[PDB]
Amino acid sequence: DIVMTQSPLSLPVTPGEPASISCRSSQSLLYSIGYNYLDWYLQKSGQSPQLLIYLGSNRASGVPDRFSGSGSGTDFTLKISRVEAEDVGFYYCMQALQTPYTFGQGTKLEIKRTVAAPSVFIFPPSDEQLKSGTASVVCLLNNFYPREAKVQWKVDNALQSGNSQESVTEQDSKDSTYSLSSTLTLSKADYEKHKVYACEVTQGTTSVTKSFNRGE
Amino acid sequence: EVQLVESGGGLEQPGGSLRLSCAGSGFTFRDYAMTWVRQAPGKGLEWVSSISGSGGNTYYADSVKGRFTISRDNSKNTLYLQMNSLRAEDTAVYYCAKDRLSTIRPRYYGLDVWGQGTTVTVSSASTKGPSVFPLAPSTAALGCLVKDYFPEPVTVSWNSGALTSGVHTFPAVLQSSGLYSLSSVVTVPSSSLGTKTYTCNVDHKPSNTKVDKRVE
Repeated sequence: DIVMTQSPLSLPVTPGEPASISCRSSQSLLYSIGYNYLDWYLQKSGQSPQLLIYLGSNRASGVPDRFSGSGSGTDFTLKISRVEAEDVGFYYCMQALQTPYTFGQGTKLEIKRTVAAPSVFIFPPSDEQLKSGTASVVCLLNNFYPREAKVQWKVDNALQSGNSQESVTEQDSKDSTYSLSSTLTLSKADYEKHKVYACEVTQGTTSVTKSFNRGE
Repeated sequence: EVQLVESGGGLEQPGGSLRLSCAGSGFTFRDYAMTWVRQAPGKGLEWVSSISGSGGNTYYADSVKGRFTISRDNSKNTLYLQMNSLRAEDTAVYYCAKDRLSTIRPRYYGLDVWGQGTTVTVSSASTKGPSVFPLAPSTAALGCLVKDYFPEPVTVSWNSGALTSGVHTFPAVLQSSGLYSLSSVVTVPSSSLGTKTYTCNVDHKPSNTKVDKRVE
């Protein structure tokens, strides 16, 4: 199997700066003069891969000027002359010289931007859910930067541990921010044994808390 | 536009089998080799299989040889993948892609067109459709909580896809119950909360659960 290795795996770039993603193959991909069997693909979050470049340097249909490929034999470079925020996603090289076709590991393009604090929202369990026997309390962190943020649930000011799970979106293609959702899961019984439900979000040494009283 | 639409993904037991399909339109199907590429959860791309335009030749990754069988029906513009002796490692989104022109020597334009994919989960657990609960509160957030379903995936849209700006649909988390739970939120002008309805459109094909929940 031809082994493809990509450099870097993570590429933080400021919009407007160039980017360059490199691919090495373990065997030469030059089949004939002008025929290097290497392609570049982009996969944006929650989408299919799309072809950027084929045969080392041929830009596919509808791909912007900004993208170009070069190289020969065992070494190849995808270039982005001027990175835009909508370019965020994963980039893979693939050789098609031989079956099995084989991919590089992926390079995640990350956009650098200014810090943005999240708009925070807390959601109590629905009465519909409570009827089942369980309560999920949800905390939304909307449109922040950078990725690092700490979510701490507090129940009647007691710090919770081990009863929450969270997940985060990929960087937004327009504003380059992340969002995060956290769910605190309690039995209905436990939920009804307490009053104040609080989500505290920390970025650096600043902490923002949204809460509600189960009663009111 | 050339388009590829995959179908046939879902849940099956280890040892079991399933067939995937991929319908092509917008091109002369029989002229082109057709390829399957898969993506295990949170991993990169892996080539699975190809088959020439005519079906003269088939090609498989080492790990799928013999238990997977590619096919095509040129008269219905349809590619197939018979997946037998299923393993945990076959859990992935499977994509179909248009491959080389099958001229005395084939002509290669990259994997120029890709399907939207179809998710295959290999697990001894059983199918379970989600509950959908509202997330009720100059900007307001509202959402839906899609709780307790198996396997992946679920899709969420808002107002039948009309509403796109401000939507975050989060990565599902696997709870300790072995079931998934996902949230989808949108930020909306607070002013219009009385003059405009917001409906989440949840689909979980594996359970045939298709739910529209108005959030008040």
